[PDB]
Amino acid sequence: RKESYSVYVYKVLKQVHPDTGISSKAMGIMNSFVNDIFERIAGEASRLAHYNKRSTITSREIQTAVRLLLPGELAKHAVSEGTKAVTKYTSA
Amino acid sequence: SRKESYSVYVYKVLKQVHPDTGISSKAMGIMNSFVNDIFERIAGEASRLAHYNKRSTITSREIQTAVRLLLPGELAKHAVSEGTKAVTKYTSA
Amino acid sequence: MQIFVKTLTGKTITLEVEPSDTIENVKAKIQDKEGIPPDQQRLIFAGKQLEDGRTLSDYNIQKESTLHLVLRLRGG
Amino acid sequence: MQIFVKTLTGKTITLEVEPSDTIENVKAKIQDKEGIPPDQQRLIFAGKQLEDGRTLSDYNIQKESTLHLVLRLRGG
Amino acid sequence: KPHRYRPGTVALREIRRYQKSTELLIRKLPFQRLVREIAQDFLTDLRFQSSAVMALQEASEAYLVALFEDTNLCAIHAKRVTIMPKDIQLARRIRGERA
Amino acid sequence: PHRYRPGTVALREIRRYQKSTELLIRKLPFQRLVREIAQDFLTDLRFQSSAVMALQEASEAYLVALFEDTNLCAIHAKRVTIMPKDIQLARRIRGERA
Amino acid sequence: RAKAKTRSSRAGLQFPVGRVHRLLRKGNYSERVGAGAPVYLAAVLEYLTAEILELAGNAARDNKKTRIIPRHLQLAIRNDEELNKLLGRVTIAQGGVLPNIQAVLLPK
Amino acid sequence: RAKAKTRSSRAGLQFPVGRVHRLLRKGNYSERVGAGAPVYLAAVLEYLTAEILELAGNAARDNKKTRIIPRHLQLAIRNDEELNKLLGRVTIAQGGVLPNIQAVLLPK
Amino acid sequence: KVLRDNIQGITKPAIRRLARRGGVKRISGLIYEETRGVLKVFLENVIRDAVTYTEHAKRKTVTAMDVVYALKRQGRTLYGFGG
Amino acid sequence: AKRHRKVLRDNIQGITKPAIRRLARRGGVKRISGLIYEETRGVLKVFLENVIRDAVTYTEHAKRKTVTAMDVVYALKRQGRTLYGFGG
Amino acid sequence: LELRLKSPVGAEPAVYPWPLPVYDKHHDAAHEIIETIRWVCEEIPDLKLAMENYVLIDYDTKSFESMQRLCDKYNRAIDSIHQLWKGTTQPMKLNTRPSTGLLRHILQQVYNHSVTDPEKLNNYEPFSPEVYGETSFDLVAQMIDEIKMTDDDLFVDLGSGVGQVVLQVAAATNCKHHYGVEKADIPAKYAETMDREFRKWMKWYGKKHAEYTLERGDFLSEEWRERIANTSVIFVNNFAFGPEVDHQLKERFANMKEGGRIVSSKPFAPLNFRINSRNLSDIGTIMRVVELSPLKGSVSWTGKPVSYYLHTIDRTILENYFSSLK
Amino acid sequence: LELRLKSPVGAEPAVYPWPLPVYDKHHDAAHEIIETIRWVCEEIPDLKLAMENYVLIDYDTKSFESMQRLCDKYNRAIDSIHQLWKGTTQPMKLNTRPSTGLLRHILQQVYNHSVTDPEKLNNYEPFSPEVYGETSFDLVAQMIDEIKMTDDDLFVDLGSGVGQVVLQVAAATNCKHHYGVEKADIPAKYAETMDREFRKWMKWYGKKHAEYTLERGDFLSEEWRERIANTSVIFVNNFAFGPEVDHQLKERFANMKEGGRIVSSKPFAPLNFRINSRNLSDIGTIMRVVELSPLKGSVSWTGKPVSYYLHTIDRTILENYFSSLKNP
DNA sequence: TCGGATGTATATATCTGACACGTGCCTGGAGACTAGGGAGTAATCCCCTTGGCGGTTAAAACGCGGGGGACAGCGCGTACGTGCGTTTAAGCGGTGCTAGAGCTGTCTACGACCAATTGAGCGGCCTCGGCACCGGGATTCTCGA
DNA sequence: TCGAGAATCCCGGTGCCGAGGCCGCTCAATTGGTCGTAGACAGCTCTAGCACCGCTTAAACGCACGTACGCGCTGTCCCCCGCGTTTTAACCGCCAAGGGGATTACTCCCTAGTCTCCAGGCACGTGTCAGATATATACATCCGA
Ligand SMILES: C[S@@+](CC[C@H](N)C(=O)[O-])C[C@H]1O[C@@H](n2cnc3c(N)ncnc32)[C@H](O)[C@@H]1O
Ligand SMILES: C[S@@+](CC[C@H](N)C(=O)[O-])C[C@H]1O[C@@H](n2cnc3c(N)ncnc32)[C@H](O)[C@@H]1O
Repeated sequence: RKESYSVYVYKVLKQVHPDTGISSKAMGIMNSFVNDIFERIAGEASRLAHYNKRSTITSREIQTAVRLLLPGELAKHAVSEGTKAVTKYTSA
Repeated sequence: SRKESYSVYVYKVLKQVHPDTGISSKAMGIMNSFVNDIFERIAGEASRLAHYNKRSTITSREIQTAVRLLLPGELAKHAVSEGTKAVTKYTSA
Repeated sequence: MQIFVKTLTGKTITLEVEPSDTIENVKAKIQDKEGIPPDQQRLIFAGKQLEDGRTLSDYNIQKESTLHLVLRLRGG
Repeated sequence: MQIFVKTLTGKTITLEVEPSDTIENVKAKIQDKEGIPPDQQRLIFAGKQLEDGRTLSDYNIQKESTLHLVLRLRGG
Repeated sequence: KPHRYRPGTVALREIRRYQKSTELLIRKLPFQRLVREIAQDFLTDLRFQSSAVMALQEASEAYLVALFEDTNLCAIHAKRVTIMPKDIQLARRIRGERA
Repeated sequence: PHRYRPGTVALREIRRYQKSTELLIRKLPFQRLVREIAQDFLTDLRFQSSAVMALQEASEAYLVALFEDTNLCAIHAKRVTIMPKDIQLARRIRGERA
Repeated sequence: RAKAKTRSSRAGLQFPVGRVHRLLRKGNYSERVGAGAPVYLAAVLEYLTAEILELAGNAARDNKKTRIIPRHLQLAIRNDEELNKLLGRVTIAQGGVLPNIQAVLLPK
Repeated sequence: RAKAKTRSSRAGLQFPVGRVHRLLRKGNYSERVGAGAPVYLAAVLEYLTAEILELAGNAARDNKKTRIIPRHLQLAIRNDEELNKLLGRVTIAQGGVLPNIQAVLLPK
Repeated sequence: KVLRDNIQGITKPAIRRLARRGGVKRISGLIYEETRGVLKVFLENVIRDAVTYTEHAKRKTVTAMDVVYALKRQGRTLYGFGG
Repeated sequence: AKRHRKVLRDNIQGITKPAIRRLARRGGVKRISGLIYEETRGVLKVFLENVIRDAVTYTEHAKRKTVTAMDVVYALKRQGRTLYGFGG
Repeated sequence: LELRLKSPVGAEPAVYPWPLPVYDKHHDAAHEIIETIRWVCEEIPDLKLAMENYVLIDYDTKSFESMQRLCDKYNRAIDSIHQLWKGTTQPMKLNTRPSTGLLRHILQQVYNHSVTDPEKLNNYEPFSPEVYGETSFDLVAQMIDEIKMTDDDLFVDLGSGVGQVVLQVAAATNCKHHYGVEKADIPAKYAETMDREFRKWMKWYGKKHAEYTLERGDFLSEEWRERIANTSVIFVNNFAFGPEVDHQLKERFANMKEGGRIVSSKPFAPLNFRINSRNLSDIGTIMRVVELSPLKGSVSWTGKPVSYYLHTIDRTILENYFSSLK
Repeated sequence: LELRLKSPVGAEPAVYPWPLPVYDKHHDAAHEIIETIRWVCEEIPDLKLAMENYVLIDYDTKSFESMQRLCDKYNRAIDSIHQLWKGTTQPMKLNTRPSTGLLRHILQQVYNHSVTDPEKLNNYEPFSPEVYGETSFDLVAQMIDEIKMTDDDLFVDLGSGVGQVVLQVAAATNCKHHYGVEKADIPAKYAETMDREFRKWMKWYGKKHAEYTLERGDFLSEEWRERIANTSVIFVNNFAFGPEVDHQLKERFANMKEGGRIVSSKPFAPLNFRINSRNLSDIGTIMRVVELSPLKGSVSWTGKPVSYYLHTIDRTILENYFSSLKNP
């Protein structure tokens, strides 16, 4: 029983381009993309908690790993997107 | 508090190789940076092999193949023989 | 009566059946004697892909019929 | 009698001492009133670096003497 | 009367031909034999999933296409139009491969 | 009076500085440069003195390694003087000019 | 007891917070994982996948198609300046290359 | 009970097996660490440090010195072909560069 | 059963075709033996790492993930085969 | 009074013309065009502004106001430039 | 043992104490009084020729009797042209806003008497919203000449600092009332002195300013939700506030009326904002963002030009979207 | 319905059954008998002219009566020069070692009759010491001409496989007795047929070989510790043995006497071995390692040239070390 | 090829502060034991890799020609090196100051763990529309006049 | 320049298979508690980062001159591009066989965790030698002749 991000990539695509599909070969590339930047961010957040003698990865380690890894204006809009999610999560 | 380095152990190896030469304290700090760098490369690669093969333990089989992945040609050939010679002496004693 | 349930591997059994038995009851008795889970089993009856809702009698299935077991698995 | 144990911080105490007290007994009484561990304490007595083996009387140490506490720590 | 193009015309037509497509440019069965004889250096029986030979080919295409892009810049730098073997050697030197 | 031909003393300076390991940039003009790049972060910063030496050892090793690749791009064009299009060609092949 | 509501819905996300949380605990990254750490990470992964599918759907429209092909992902990444910095060491299968001819090579 | 014998001595090593074992358990590499894994790793680290100190002591002797300087580590690594492949992305502080002049630049 | 001389299966038209996706409009005749030597050094390094991943998994078949893992630790990461 | 911060202004000048020569002499170059010195101050301004900013943000994450020798190591070693001798 | 001036309109003039307290290591409140005279020397285009014989760029300014000079010709020699007040002439009507030459001088002067120790402004938690920085006179002058405040606008500086930004806007704009809020107690303590000293040096020249109020408190409070929405133009210096307190301000700005101007260091909306079904609730839906022209020496913490942004609220972008939905 | 030959010295000659069993898809035991005749056609320099009229490079070899031809002139026409045995002539004295032309032919012939299914040799655990590979005739001929075996040496092939390496050494070297050990049961089963077929085809030509023995068993056993140390020259094909069973062999090789030759695929000691106080116990202390000249088609699993190594034990390197221990 | 001149290696005095040795202590590594679960191993199943075969035709190879680009030589002018004299500011050393890194001690709130529940996501399934391919339509582009 | 001709875009048509939607059914995520320890926070200590002084002199700066190198131009010439045939073998579709990847079950042996114990390594003190420096002499390099 396998699993992938294919259900969730197809949901985001219908929000952006509501009448547009995606090839199964192109969906396999988007799974490789999400898995790449998962363990790219999570590997850097793991080193930040180890450099500072902590044992917990919090959303503050995730935030400054985004700023290290993403370039320029992607890092600005990924941080304002990630903090918007956390405030809606902890109020609701 | 106190510290930990490899400076006791780098110095013992130096006295086995060149028993008449010494080492400055700035070259000793470069050897500590080297040992910590190769430790992180090997232990990081061996950690990644256990996750690929869905294992939860790092054994000396996975340290061996991380040496083959990371070291260049003849360095990888002699570091494997020095590694197996140590493990076989350890298990008999 | 009985039916001949042949597999794709060349294995033919004798499954003693009833007209009131559903396809779910057919897929439950093979596991009782062989051990194959019922999400892996299909019956070739003149090429028709059967459905677990109705019985054998609602497909004009005669006794001593040759049913070929199509073995599918849980993914690709 | 007593001695004046001045620190490098500008803090001067009155430690009532004996001639038979070793330097270990001096380094044990400061922690009793201040709280500094005895691997951090030195006594300037005309610049001389003292040793925990002998007493105060074996260094010509007069009462009401000015001893400057040199504060070292466990590494660099 | 055998109407023929001037040299460089068909070559620029082939730049646009192959920078528009995405297909593999090496023949597949001759590439697969090259993979199976490099694996003869080990011993012996290796079995190579068909998806793995396609993954090696897609990576060897992208290596060589991106190496001719840097080789081309080294020939323009020397005010030439032909690429020459000393342009591949310079490009791999600065890239950190030839050393 | 005596006067060396041009190129003679320049080859003497190759041998002079490839033999030494010293820092080639002055230290107070470099430290002053580091502290005014750090002014772009609004807040006050301090720079432990070992960190300014780590940045200078890293910046000079970068530039020396970039002039080795720049020199190979000038020889490739049958020149002896290096020139700004040799730095730009060296950084594009290396992957930095983007 | 109360009706089950997913952590993605109360965060307002499309990506799964609960699956991201499982992969952080499984992956040997730290001893312990905070509560808002998979919420923050799933929002960033959803943002970045919406940036590529934005640009790749624009490339699919310019070539008069209605599906996204690996060529359209390649054109989306290499034409955007900051997606080219992330994915600069990445090769995309059946993606091709950008059409680019050096101006010296053109006739006259 | 029996006299304590270190794991480095029964392996025949100079590097500490027990400290390498602690750093593997501390460093979040796996859930579990085998018994011979720190023995194998400490032997490789001792081998590689004996290869540099072999070559750096030879460079220190050629420059008529009796101590090893960061220049001698730089000359040892860059003159050996396989130590240059490991440490090719490494800069050594106060190490300098190899003496190398291109043959075109030489007079006549 | 021994298989030999297979870089010659990478023909002169194939190398010329890769150069024109790279944007090269004129090619000297000595390029073709240089390109076969650069390609063999590239494939030997990736297959050496992909075969040592399938030693450790104790297999016989080199899977597509062994190639994706081998390319990833050379900095040449590759999407579309299961990474 | 004046002022809360005294602003340092040029400081790339700083890296002077005889110091860009003698860096080019360890590189082994024999002759230098006059336009190299402005090109070599744009580079070293792009570099060393990517190392800081990634040295800070390791300092910010530690809540620490003083960028140490580590965080420069770890800034380098994140750009693929491991530096020995300071040091991890 | 002191020296004193006279107010050219009539008030409590100027107490300059003994030896000229420290404004820096090298100008030490010298060169400031002689530049104060040069602005009373205008508008009044009389003293340029009337004191042409006496005033100079002279030496010997470290003594006292030479500092008795250049004010004795102000404590006495201003009266020979002051005297003409009988019947036909009043000096000035008060409805004159200062030009950008002397308003720069008044704001520079009021800063020196008020901020006694500018290094105490550097006491903050690092990388926090309380870090301190100032905006130069040249950019606030640019900001006024881009927002074009009419007679019915309200100006609020969110995090006004010591408060020099609301003073320039209160002296160059005819609006009703201006506000500045400040949480941190060190610049809010200097803001009280800055408030007092501004009004007395603005009555001294006899120039008109608008009404203003410098307050303490947090703008992230329930009191400020209503009165952010009731103001026309907002200046905020959000360069190191962070993403959390910028996310808070984006949902206070969603209540502002039409034509709401917002000037900030970092933009609250991207410059190229595409609207789709994923970012409908975003603040960038309802505002247009342009970048102001960057000028040298724009901020106080660095030397390179930092450019600010202008936000203009018009809720028609979401009315030009939802016009292609079918 | 069959065909048969005659032994030119006198023994049970040759049974070649009907229709020529499969050696490959396209040569099918044809072309082999006509090359077998060409070596009896020499040394004996008589049949080159005596059958000049009849033998040819003719067509029509798929039938039977044409295969009755080219052996009827062997089952009958050899007798016209055989006949002269009376009184003054015996054909050959048995003390002739074959040249490298027909020994290649005898070893190629004995391989085809013995290994009936060469694809069964590929049944092994992968990347294990039991992987199979062969060494070509050209490299074993190089190996003999570099070790220079005297009259008092012992040869052991560790992991002899099917056993073709000890057969070439037993037919080109005058030593006492030669050994080959093999653990895996599939090539050891073909080694028994290879043993039988070698002796009968070597008596057929009337050529002399040394004595040899092909055995089963593990060379990592207690029996083989003593008899490794008692042999002068050792061949081992350790290309995919691995580092564990190479570390085992390095401490069996430490007991060999002086002038012990060891030929291997991968070297047991580095080519540039420096001795210091850290590697005194190593096996490279006591042996000199040279690399043999690489030749094309040297091994059986690949086409590129694999070069072997020569180890020579002389314990004087550690006697030229310990001669500088108190020089400074 | 030869000669005056500047540079660089060789040799001797001399001196300091940094490396190497000794000592005392303490904390982290070793020894011994239990408990349980990860991985070894054996058995089974079926996907999928390998091999072969034949026909068709796309592509490779060598047919073979000539234009254009590489390369060498030459001449001119300018820009870079060398060197000398002046000027700036680095570097050293020293003192002084405080702030902030680093540490310790409480204590609490957050996260791991567990069990019960249940709905989202996965697998299988039919189906239709996008997309590929097609012939024949029109439009542009290169090249010799 | 403007026809001639080969390349390419453009416009309907056919068809086919892969995407996208439906449905049933887990099993993984969620809800609700408990527990204990990681980390937050306050308070303290004291190193080291910062600022400032004066002085000496090393290095930077500016200028001038000549020459060597860059660069533009010309000319030859050979090598690379191009297009039609007789040549090779890739590609495709098909069948066939069996190794080997993948799963499941049993179970044993290896590792985590515990407590106790103790000696190795770390800090501190110390002493002396190696290397830096200065000086003088000696030989290799450079450039005019
Ligand atoms: C960068 S200063 C700007 C000073 C002034 N606006 C200027 O430009 O001249 C920002 C100020 O906002 C203040 N601040 C930060 N958060 C605040 C809040 N939540 N409520 C009120 N003031 C706040 C801080 O005290 C800081 O002094
Ligand atoms: C590569 S084959 C060499 C065959 C033969 N030496 C040749 O070159 O023609 C190596 C053989 O050694 C055998 N082998 C491996 N380990 C062995 C052992 N421990 N004892 C005996 N034979 C062993 C294997 O069966 C394998 O067939």
